[PDB]
Amino acid sequence: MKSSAKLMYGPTVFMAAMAVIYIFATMHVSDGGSVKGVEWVGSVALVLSAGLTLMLGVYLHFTEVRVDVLPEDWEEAEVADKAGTLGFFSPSSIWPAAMSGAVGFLAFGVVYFHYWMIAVGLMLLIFTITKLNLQYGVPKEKH
Amino acid sequence: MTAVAPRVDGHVAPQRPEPTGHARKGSKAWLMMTTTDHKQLGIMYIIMSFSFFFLGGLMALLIRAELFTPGLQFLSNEQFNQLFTMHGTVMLLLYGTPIVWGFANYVLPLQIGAPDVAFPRLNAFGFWITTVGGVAMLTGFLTPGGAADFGWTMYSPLSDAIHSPGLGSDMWIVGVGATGIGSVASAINMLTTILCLRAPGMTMFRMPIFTWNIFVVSVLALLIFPLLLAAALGVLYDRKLGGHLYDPANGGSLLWQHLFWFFGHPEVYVLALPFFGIVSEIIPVFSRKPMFGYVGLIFATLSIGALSMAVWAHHMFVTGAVLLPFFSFMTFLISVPTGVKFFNWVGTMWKGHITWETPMIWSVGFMATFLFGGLTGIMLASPPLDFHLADSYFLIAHFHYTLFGTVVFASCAGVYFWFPKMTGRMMDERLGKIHFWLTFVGFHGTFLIQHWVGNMGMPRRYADYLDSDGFTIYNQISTVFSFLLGLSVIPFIWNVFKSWRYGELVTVDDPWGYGNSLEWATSCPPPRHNFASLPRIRSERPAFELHYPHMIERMRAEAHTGHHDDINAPELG
Amino acid sequence: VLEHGIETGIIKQMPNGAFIEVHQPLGPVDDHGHPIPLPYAGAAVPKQMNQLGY
Amino acid sequence: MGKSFALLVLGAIILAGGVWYTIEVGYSVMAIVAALIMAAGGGIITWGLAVAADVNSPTSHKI
Amino acid sequence: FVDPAWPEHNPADGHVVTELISKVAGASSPWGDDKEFPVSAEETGYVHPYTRIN
Amino acid sequence: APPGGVLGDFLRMGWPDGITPEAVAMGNFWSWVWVAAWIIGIIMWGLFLTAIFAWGAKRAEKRGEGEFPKQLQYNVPLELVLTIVPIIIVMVLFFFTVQTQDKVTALDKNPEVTVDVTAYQWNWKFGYSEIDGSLAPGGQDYQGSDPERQAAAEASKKDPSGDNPIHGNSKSDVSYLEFNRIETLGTTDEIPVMVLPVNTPIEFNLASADVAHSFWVPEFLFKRDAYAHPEANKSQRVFQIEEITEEGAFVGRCAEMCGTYHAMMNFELRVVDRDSFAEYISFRDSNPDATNAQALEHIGQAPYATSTSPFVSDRTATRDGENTQ
Amino acid sequence: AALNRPNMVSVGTIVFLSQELMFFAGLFAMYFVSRANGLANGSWGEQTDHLNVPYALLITVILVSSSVTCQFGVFAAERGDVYGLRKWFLVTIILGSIFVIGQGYEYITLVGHGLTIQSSVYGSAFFITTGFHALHVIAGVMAFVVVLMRIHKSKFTPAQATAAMVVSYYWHFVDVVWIGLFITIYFIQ
Ligand code: HAS
Ligand code: HAS
Ligand SMILES: CCCCCCCCCCCCCC(=O)O[C@H](COC(=O)CCCCCCCCCCC)COP(=O)(O)O
Ligand SMILES: CCCCCCCCCCCCCC(=O)O[C@H](COC(=O)CCCCCCCCCCC)COP(=O)(O)O
Ligand SMILES: CCCCCCCCCCCCC
Ligand SMILES: CCCCCCCCCCCCC
Ligand SMILES: [Ca+2]
Ligand SMILES: [Cu+2]
Ligand SMILES: [Cu+2]
Ligand SMILES: [Cu+2]
Ligand SMILES: [Mg+2]
Repeated sequence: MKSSAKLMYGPTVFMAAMAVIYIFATMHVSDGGSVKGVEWVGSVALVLSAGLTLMLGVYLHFTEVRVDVLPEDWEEAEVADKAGTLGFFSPSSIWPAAMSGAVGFLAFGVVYFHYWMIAVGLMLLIFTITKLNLQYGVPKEKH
Repeated sequence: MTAVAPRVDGHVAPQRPEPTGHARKGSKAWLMMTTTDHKQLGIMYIIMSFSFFFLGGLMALLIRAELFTPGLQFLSNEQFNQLFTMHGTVMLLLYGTPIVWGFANYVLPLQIGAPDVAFPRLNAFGFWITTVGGVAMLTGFLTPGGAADFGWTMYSPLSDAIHSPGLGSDMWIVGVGATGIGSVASAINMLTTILCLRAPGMTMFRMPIFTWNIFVVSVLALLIFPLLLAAALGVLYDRKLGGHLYDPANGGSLLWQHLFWFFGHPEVYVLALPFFGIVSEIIPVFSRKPMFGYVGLIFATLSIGALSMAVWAHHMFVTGAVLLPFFSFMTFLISVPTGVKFFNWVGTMWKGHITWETPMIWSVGFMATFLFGGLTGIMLASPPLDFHLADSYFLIAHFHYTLFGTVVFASCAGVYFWFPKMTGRMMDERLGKIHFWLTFVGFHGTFLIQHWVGNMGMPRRYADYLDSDGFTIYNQISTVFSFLLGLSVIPFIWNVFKSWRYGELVTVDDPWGYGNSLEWATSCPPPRHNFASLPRIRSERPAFELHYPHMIERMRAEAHTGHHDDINAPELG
Repeated sequence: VLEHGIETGIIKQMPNGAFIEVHQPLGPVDDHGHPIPLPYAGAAVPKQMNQLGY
Repeated sequence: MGKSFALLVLGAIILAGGVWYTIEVGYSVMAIVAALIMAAGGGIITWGLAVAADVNSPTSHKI
Repeated sequence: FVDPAWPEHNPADGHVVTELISKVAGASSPWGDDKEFPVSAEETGYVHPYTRIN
Repeated sequence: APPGGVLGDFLRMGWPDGITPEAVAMGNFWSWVWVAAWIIGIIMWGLFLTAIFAWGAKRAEKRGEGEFPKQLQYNVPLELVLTIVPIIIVMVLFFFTVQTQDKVTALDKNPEVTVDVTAYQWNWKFGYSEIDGSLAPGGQDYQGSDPERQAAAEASKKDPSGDNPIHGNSKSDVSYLEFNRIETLGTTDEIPVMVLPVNTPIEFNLASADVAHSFWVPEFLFKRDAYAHPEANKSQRVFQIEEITEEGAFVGRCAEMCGTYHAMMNFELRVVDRDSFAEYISFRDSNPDATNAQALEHIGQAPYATSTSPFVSDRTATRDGENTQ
Repeated sequence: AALNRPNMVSVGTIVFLSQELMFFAGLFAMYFVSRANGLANGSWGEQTDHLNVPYALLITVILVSSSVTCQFGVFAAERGDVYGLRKWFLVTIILGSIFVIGQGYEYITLVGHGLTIQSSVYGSAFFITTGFHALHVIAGVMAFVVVLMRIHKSKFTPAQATAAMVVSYYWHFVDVVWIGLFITIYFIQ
């Protein structure tokens, strides 16, 4: 991610430059095919659109400073250099499906605008998110 | 240096896992409910996408049948209006966006040399939320009133508590919101696997064009989908409660239009870059030539990343509320990187050895289509030309050369290409060619003359027209060829079903012969962890050098235009 | 689970580059992992490593 | 080549039938049925052409 | 105070986990990253239940 | 300046000949743009075809080739020449774009007649707001606004009972609308006809009662969205034309999704002689109880729309293609 | 050495927080558009007389305080201190649950003297922006509680430490959004 943190500056500076052009060009140019005055949707959502790229770019930049030369980031690396452990990946879980079902229940709750359905769907969602996180933590059954 | 390992006696082979023909009872039922394997998830993610394709395309036929002749033969105004709303929605958000992540879930971990995705339980949630959103959105048809009937853009104040009442319009909003969570849940872990989980020696610039495209799309989908969710939840807040945010008396119409099109065109380009990548995978393998201008492609894709954000109000030239010069010019720019990456394809095929299998046929039948689609795109990008063409029927023809271009031709190309990888079996060539020719003639027939009618004064969302308009012969031709386009899926479905359980067995880890991507260095299908062994990655084509060692010196010596004089340079320390 | 063992979430990379998942046998192994398959017993088999109090 | 020409002729006759059938049923519901007829005809013609263009440059051999 | 389960590491020129860096490429194992698997079937404390029906 | 005859006809792709100088300019621009687009397309397609007929697998077998021929990947010299060319093309195209778009979007054409277009669900309503003293009833510049009928709308701004949510104004503030004396109202079974003079600068003032509609005249080669409260939306509700050159009846359609009967709100433009139009205005001004059809008959015109017919409202009719009235 | 490398979960959470910021881009857009044409006819001034600026500062400092305590909790997780994490997370939960009650009380005292959703454009825009933030704060509090009950069952390895660090990321984002939202509503007017 040495180069990943860098390539975000491209879009960041581009969108920052376009946002400032947009604000100044929309509030001071009368075209005849529109009216004069700053547009408050293309300005806020394009200033803050550059914000996303800047955030991710800066975070990855700070992160990449304090990382050693990884084999994946090394041009002439042997396959045997990463020989070790790649951390912990969940093999299986039923909870993603359940919590999709829970968001579906809340969705229809909001559609029909039934208070009980919204309330149940909200707490049916908290439960499933909780169970997703506590999946590998459920203690050995104490008698 | 290279550190040649000692020849160990006894090493025979990996297990070479069995193809998909032989499955026992219960082997898949509960596995799919709880799976966190990106392979099976991707398979079911593509299948579901195509199911929605067939379902959403049936609506297009009903629309197209009604337009055969003047007068309302079987369909009403209300039913016709809610039939293009749901057709344009199911095809863009229930087939388009998912099919993007299906090719992402399957081959992106396989292309960078990863064992799995970063968040296996999260993309498993991304599949289940999208399907739920889809089912929720379509529940509108099961209400007496019907589904949403405002288009796929839900303009204001046509889409408020006053106008368009009924629960279908809420279902549409909520379903769109839910399917948009699946896109961001998938973009999170298509972006962090690229960063973190990569094979030894696979630098960022060793990754294929496909993964670069999904990289750019991921960062591009993170800033558009939340915005749509915010806008749609603003409308729901207006409808369900008594909010006044979207009243015409304070923007409202224009507010929504800006808010929508700001994600309207970024979602459009989330449907194009991955399929440009798919095509960028297929062309080099069938031409026995490397991807011409690899870094050129990188820069082109990166340009479309940033430029696509500054062009959103070119969708609203006739509103008389936007700065015409700003959006007109910005749109003219976004054609330049596309032109670049489009010349790169020609460069790749240039003086190559082309074998015409189904993937290459599809890919070439793509460029010819999307080219004309994009050509009539710069037409609409000029306001003097867009005044006549906006909200009209020439527009309809335009975004069917680009949508049916990318998301259909390149998607099908990807299916034929990766089928041996995904299943260990190969698709029938004759049936594939039949499918291509049907879906090609049947498409150009139904959409070419569509241009002509739009210019002579037929607007888009019209249930009916008069005989004294001249739009009779054209509608007739379009309907005939559309019914032909609808039949093209018959060979496709038969091919996929038959070849899944009876297709020819793949006995080599690279059936297409000259594959140059990390997926072609593994068994078909891969063994549950993507790799029973990992090669040395020294370029963007690690599988090619793996299979063809005798030419490793040839592909370096003549890769550049000339003045290449490093083969005679002294060694470093 | 009885044939191969509990699927632990430890995706190790072998020196050759093969990604392998660590399996925890519930029974005796023969020579080099590959646990002797335990016959079904009509009871609930553990599926996670937290069910063994790890 | 064998299958091809048969498919072309069958498609052609069906398409001609459809084109003729449209003219009677003016602007009724049956115009849709006639559209389906011509679509099937055209489909068969293109199927014949596709099989013709496959036995010319085949990519799969019979074992 | 330092948790018993915390990996035995030198608190000098080395930190096991901070805000943004770690020692693995992926999620840390919830059963201790320093735990060597697999283990003998005895340590699991799983009792294969012999059952006979009829 | 269209290129030639039949070729020029082909390049239009059914684009109407255009009855306005604005339309003529747009038509010319369109023709030339298509000339260039066709060329570029031909080149791109030509390369795609040569990829089939020239660069093949066992095409390159007669010459004892083999595989992996000339495995080039980076033509840097021909890489910075194919980026620049599209840039130049788009810049030269944008110049003409901005040049052409200035004609239509100009608001300094000194109109001699203003029409208040009012789009509602689902029809149109025209009213003659201002008319120049030349082609006026008496000679004094016609001033078409209703004293008490407009002031009643201006008074709808505040709800007498507490209801001013939208920036201290009534939710249903219908005051942006303009009510006139001479008004043509379109019924579900009578197509509204707007009568205009020839060789005269007309201005159009667009607003909507409820929802967004679109004033599209295919012969104008132009459309514009009419928005409820156009000022708040910051949309220019006014557009002008230099003149209309042709005489006759021209269709107009709503080119913006607006509820169910969207396909069924069509209007007509009847462009008539200058003097004739003046006479029309005189007749309808001195006869406020008369109807538009009677006024049209007064000047020897067809009383009803000739380029359009009303739709039959019966749902379960029209099955046999008889949808006209 | 062990060849240290980026925290995968932290990078995943930062990429999630970026998208959540664009969620509020929509809300801010809606607020600013309604503000623009509210100032036009001099109606905005009348509506912002319903704001309790002093009261909105006390809750601000409460939320900032919660953030600082949260960071203290995370400082305790790097070192494997279970109890340091446990204590500061509880104080953050308490501090963050009185913000919601405080914010909720403001709503109750605001609808009492005129300002509702169905009363003005200002009212609708005020409640959309502040309402969604309140939902996010509730979600953050629930995240804290689930982390607290996660380290009650598991053995507190670096896995639990990582979970705590990412939840802190979410909390920091939420309070930063509040900081940006308070200036917009109560200061800029
Ligand atoms: C995935 C499918 C799609 C892609 C990709 C796409 C990108 C473009 N689109 Fe689009 N689009 C429009 C035009 C363009 C242009 C200029 C590009 C660009 O991406 C085009 C890229 C350029 C090329 C692909 C050309 C490459 C070919 C060569 C050879 C390279 C060199 C060419 C040069 C230098 C040009 C010189 C050529 C000459 C003839 C001088 C316009 C109007 O300007 C509207 C709104 C209309 C309205 O007013 O409502 C619109 C909106 C849509 C909608 C919905 C519209 C709605 O109202 O709901 C869809 C479904 C869609 C499809 C797609 N669109 N588009
Ligand atoms: C990738 C995205 C898209 C594809 C693919 C697509 C395919 C077609 N479209 Fe389209 N489209 C139109 C014509 C066609 C035709 C003839 C096809 C063809 O590709 C047709 C494909 C048909 C099929 C592929 C059907 C095969 C199915 C068969 C033969 C039987 C299925 C049987 C069963 C039992 C179903 C299986 C069920 C299960 C549950 C498994 C027309 C006009 O006739 C309009 C404008 C309407 C208007 O007036 O504005 C239009 C409008 C749109 C819009 C704008 C929506 C709006 O204005 O609100 C979008 C975004 C869009 C995208 C797409 N469109 N199209
Ligand atoms: C097991 C089979 C049951 C047989 C039911 C037959 C199916 C018909 C069902 C009709 C449902 C009507 C729903 C409805 O109209 O909603 C409401 C009317 O009925 C109800 O309130 C449903 C109450 C159901 C219990 C939910 C309690 C939630 C608290 C959970 C705490 C643990 C109307 O909406 P509202 O109350 O205003 O929010
Ligand atoms: C649709 C989701 C939008 C969520 C925005 C959150 C808005 C917060 C409401 C604050 C109350 C404002 C005061 C008020 O006017 O109160 C009342 C009106 O507002 C309400 O009833 C509050 C609605 C409750 C929000 C529902 C939560 C949605 C769950 C999310 C699942 C997606 C006053 O009623 P009254 O005019 O006196 O009759
Ligand atoms: C690239 C085309 C942008 C549209 C015109 C830009 C106008 C420049 C605004 C300068 C205003 C000075 C305050
Ligand atoms: C009078 C002109 C002021 C223009 C200010 C533009 C600000 C837009 C970005 C706001 C970002 C808020 C998060
Ligand atoms: Ca009809
Ligand atoms: Cu666009
Ligand atoms: Cu209309
Ligand atoms: Cu309309
Ligand atoms: Mg429009």
